[PDB]
Amino acid sequence: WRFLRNSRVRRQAQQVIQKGITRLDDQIFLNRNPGVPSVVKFHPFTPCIA
Amino acid sequence: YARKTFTIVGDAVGWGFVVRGSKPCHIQAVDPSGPAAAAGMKVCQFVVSVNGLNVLHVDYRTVNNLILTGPRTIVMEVMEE
Amino acid sequence: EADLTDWNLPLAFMKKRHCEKIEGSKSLAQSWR
Amino acid sequence: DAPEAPLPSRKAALETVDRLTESLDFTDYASRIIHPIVRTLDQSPELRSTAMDTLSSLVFQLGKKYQIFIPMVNKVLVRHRINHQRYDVLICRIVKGYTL
Amino acid sequence: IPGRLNDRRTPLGELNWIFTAITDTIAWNVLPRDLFQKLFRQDLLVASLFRNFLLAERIMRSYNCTPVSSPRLPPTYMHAMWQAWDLAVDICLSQLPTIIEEGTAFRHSPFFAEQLTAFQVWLTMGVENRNPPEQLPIVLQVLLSQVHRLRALDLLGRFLDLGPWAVSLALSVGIFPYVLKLLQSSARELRPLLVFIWAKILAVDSSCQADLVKDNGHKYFLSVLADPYMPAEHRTMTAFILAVIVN
Amino acid sequence: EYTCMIPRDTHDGAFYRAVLALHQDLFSLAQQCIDKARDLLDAELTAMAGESYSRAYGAMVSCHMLSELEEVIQYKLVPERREIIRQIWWERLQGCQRIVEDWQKILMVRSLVVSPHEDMRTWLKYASLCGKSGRLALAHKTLVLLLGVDPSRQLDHPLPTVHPQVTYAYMKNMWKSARKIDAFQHMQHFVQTMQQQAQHAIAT
Amino acid sequence: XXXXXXXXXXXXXXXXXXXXXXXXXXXXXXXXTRFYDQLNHHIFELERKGGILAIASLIGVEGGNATRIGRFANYLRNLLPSNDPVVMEMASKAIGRLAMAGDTFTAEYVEFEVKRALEWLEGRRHAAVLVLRELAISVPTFFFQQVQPFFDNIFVAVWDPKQAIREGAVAALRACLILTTQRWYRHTFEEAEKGFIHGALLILNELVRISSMEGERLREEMEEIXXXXXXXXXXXXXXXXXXXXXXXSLIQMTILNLLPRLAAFRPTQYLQDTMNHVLSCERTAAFQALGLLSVAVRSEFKVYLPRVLDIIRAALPPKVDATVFTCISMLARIQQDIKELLEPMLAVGLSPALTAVLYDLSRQIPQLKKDIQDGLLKMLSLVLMHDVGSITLALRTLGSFEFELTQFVRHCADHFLNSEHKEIRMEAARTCSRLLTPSVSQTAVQVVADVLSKLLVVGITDPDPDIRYCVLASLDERFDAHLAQAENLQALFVALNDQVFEIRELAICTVGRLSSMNPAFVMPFLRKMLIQILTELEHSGIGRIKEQSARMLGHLVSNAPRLIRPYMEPILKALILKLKDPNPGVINNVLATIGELAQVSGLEMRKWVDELFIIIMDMLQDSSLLAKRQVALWTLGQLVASTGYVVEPYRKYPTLLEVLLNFLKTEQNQGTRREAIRVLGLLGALDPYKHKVNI
Repeated sequence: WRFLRNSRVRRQAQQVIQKGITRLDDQIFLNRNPGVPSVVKFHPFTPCIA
Repeated sequence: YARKTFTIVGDAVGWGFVVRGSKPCHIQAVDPSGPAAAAGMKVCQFVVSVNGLNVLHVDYRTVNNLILTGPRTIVMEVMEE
Repeated sequence: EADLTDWNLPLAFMKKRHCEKIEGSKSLAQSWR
Repeated sequence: DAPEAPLPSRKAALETVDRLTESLDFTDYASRIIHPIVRTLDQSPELRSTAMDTLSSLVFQLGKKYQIFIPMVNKVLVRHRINHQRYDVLICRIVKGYTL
Repeated sequence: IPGRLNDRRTPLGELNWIFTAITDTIAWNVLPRDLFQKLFRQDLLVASLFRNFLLAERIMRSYNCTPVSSPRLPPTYMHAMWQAWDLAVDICLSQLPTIIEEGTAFRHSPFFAEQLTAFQVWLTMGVENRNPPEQLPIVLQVLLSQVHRLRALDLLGRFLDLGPWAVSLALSVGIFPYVLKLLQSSARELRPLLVFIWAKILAVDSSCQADLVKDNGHKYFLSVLADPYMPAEHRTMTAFILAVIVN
Repeated sequence: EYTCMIPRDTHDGAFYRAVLALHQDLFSLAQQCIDKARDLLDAELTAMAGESYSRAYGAMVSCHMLSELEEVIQYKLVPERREIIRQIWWERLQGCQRIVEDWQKILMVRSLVVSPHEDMRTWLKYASLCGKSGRLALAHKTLVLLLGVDPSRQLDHPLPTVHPQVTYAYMKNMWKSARKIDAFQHMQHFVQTMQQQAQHAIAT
Repeated sequence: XXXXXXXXXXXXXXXXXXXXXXXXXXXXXXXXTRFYDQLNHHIFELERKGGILAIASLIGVEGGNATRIGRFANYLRNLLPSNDPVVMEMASKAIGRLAMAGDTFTAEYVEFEVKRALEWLEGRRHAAVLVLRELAISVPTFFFQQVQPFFDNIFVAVWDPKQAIREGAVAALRACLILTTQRWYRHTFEEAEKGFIHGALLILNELVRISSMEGERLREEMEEIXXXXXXXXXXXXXXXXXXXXXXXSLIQMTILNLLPRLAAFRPTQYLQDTMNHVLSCERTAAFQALGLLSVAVRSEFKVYLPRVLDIIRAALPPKVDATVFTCISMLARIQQDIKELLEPMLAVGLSPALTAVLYDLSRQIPQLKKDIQDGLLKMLSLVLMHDVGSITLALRTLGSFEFELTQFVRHCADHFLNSEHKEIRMEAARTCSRLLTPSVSQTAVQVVADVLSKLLVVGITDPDPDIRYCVLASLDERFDAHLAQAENLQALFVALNDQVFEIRELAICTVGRLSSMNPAFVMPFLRKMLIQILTELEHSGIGRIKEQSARMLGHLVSNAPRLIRPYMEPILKALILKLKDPNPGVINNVLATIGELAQVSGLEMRKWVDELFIIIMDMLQDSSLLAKRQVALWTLGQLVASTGYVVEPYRKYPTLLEVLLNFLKTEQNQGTRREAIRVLGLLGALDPYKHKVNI
């Protein structure tokens, strides 16, 4: 059940590229996080920006 | 081809058929005065389906076997040149 | 074939979480002695 | 079990079988008599003392085999508040796995 | 009835030999745990006539007697295993009205075949550790009996491969002296069998103390440490067993 | 193909359809058709009821086939009863009348599950059971099929002295023809060879 | 006592108080006929329809009869002039059944009753068509006297004010036509168009309905779930325009039958007029012409569907109710047109009116089925991921759809064990069983085991005895491995002793079967039963227990045959001694048992064959004095067919052939006479000369 989910995720997370790019018309957030810019990583399907 | 359905009920004769042409399954006889001829079925037609399920491409010996191992009342779909 | 791809995608240190959990026990009646 | 019979006969039957319970072996007969007991407990009040003891001895005989009816017969004890110390002890003895 | 009450192959040996199994089986079933060893395992002429006491309880309650014992025993006369005795006698004495006269070569009793099958079933579901299986004292007789030893040793292997309770249960039933003795047999059959069993015992047991090495049996292991004629698993177990003997 | 063209109200139609059903192991259909045949054939029996029994006889024989068809079900499934079935088959049959057609109809049913060579003693009696076997062609055919080898196209050869009763009967078929010379000569070689086959093997 | 109907009439006039009349038909036959004849007056004039059933079934019990006439013939004539047409209905069955006594004595008052109702098509008596549609169907020849007069005499009454006279008498002619066809239709058009607002169009339903046997049947073909063929457009437009004012109503229900009668037998223009007439009533009238016509001609309906499917598509989204869905399946037997109903069909609720025929509709249309499989699975999931009767039928429904479950089944048991309302528990058992049946690894097997024991508890436990029955009945070979488990063998042994004979009879089968798997528990236990049952058979003084003894023995033998081989002979000796000296049911069970025993035993049987031939032939010979020839006959067949003792008997008991062949006359039962015939086949055809020697 849980990992088969990612068929829809691996499609949907790329569907705006499939449909062609559109304006950067929004932001989710701007605030403090306790880390320096010596590392950044994005976790693909699940929320931890490290 | 023109195509139609008949409804067949098995008894002492079985379900009343002899097919003998294969990959287009061809009727060599329909049992006269038996349930198939009582239903009004027709000789030298092609059998296309049983209960809508396509049997046209099935071995006539396999057809003559598996109709008789089938259900009580058999719908059969049949085709003319 | 996503759940086959998900297991086909390899993973790390799988056995390493096992070993250090070294078991202990206590003596029975064992009156066969 | 049958309610129509004149009452001393009923009593004498419930009060006879009690001895047979401890002379013979009744292991195969659980279904023939537990249902008549669960009925006659409810049927009228006059027997709710003596009948409950007729069961108590049957419990003592059968031991662990009896476990299987406990979750059922627990509920009968509500339909009237029938209570009787030796039974109440023995069911606990069974749950703790020792009735020696 | 032919035989001399001391030969399992003869009918007069067979009924005794079956009776010998039945009595232990009731005892393990119906007694509290320690009392069994205290009476039926500590000493021979304590145990042996005690087995006969249950037979006495039956006949005496047939009549108007209720014979009684120093310790406070629970009753036994009713138990289902008695009907297994009575069937086994009827099977036997169906034949004797010809054997006595017509030189009939007698048909050996199916009792043990019927019994191990039931145990095999409880293993084959093997679905629990609850109400552990009562055939266990019957098994001990076939560990000796050459006629049927193989099947029993495998089934026992599977039981020993279950979790530590099953090991503990075999041990406390008194499997040990057989499993000690039987490594006397250098039969290659003990490689998948008694050696595997020894491995699983020792996997939990620190109390076995190179016993079969202060005794003679170890000569088995000294072969199947290096013997190539089977898969390396069998050497793995033996390397573990000799690594235990040095541990 | 032919069996399609016989009606459901007629006991012979029910009967051939029972034979097809059981050729195909359709055990429900076989039983259905058998007792259907009894329900129909009752007409002839009861119409001809009793009436010296010798009048009924031609119809009374009918249920002999229906019974042995049910015995053939048991034969297919139960190797354990096979020889008892064979003994019932022989010791029932001897009580029947001498007439050739009677045996004929029985043997077409038993041929479903027994070879001529397996049932050889019976087939020998059937060939013998008229002087002509009706006509000596049927004697000839049957005996040659029992021999498996054909003196008709091995004229100069010895006749087989294995399965010797078949060969003996073949000599008796030959006696009732031009073949008496072959018969008298082959009879000597055969009897001498029967003594050889016994006397080179005098053990239990 | 014998005259008890004068006591019963103080209660049966009230209803369970009628049951003494059915018990009186069960009492009268144990030869008390002319005393329980006194039921008749105590029903005929002293609810009474349920007593009149027992009068009409007393005809069923006492057959073609002379004695019945002076009661039944007299009342059924003489009480009619003031009778309520409802209570008359089982009395009209009594008329039909007394007409089946078609010998000399019945004919006069049957011929009267048929002529009586025919002339009254009295104008007041609406019971005319009720009595005729009974009598014209319940006597199958001499009715023909009516054929024209029946469609003629409509104009006796069709002017009188009751709408069931004006329409109902007209909507009903085709019974006259049925037996007229089993034996006219042309002249019936003249009654419709010209014999006659109301009574013009309705007769044009009737002649098409019967004129060939294919017209009427679209109704019995839907209920699962020429005469005037040239008259069509005229006999539509004119008789409809005359009758139209009656629409807004029984004309609607007769012209709803014209559409399918036209579809079956008289196909176009008439179908337009009668459909405009269907839509002349508010708007959700009984429009089931749509479905009924589709059974023979779906009438080019693609511009007509916005007149009827759009009532459904209007009715469903904001929520009579049953038939609405039923017409969509009768239409179906179009895919993308039906596809939009898949959201609104949900909206009416959960009732079988919706959900059972909605299952027939989801069955019907293969590519749309798969969406609502997932959707409807989600209804029954949402209902429990969160009305006791409807949720119980929801579990029964989970137990009937084939949709591709465990989460349900586990808590189905919890509810079952406590859902104290009887009928929940019954079907929740029949649920859990079949839901387990479809299911190496421990994980699934653990889930099987978990429910399986928790179910089995109820089988011994339930004080509602038939639940105990059904729980056991739900087990099969389909769970044999877990039935070979010892804890379950205890539950079986506990069941093996019981209050209810049938539970015991069922229980023995299981152990009989498992006897090949786990012999150590099973075998000895069975042996103990055997001795207990022989002891019972030896020292029982009671019929009931002797009978049950023999039954249970016989029942066991063939179910575990290997167990009886080793000590048959004292069983057989006992059975002989029971046969030897005496309700015949005990001897019947012993005969059946010899039959089974011989069949199992085989060659072993040979000794007692003759002693049995003696006994069984003396019993077959005495089957005039003692019950059921057929059973003794059946065992005689087994006794031969087992042993092979074939031709020997025919001369040894020389009376055989006469006896066996007289049975061809006497049996009056084809289902047992064929056994006598079978038996001769087993004994083998015997030479008539041999027969002649052997006299």
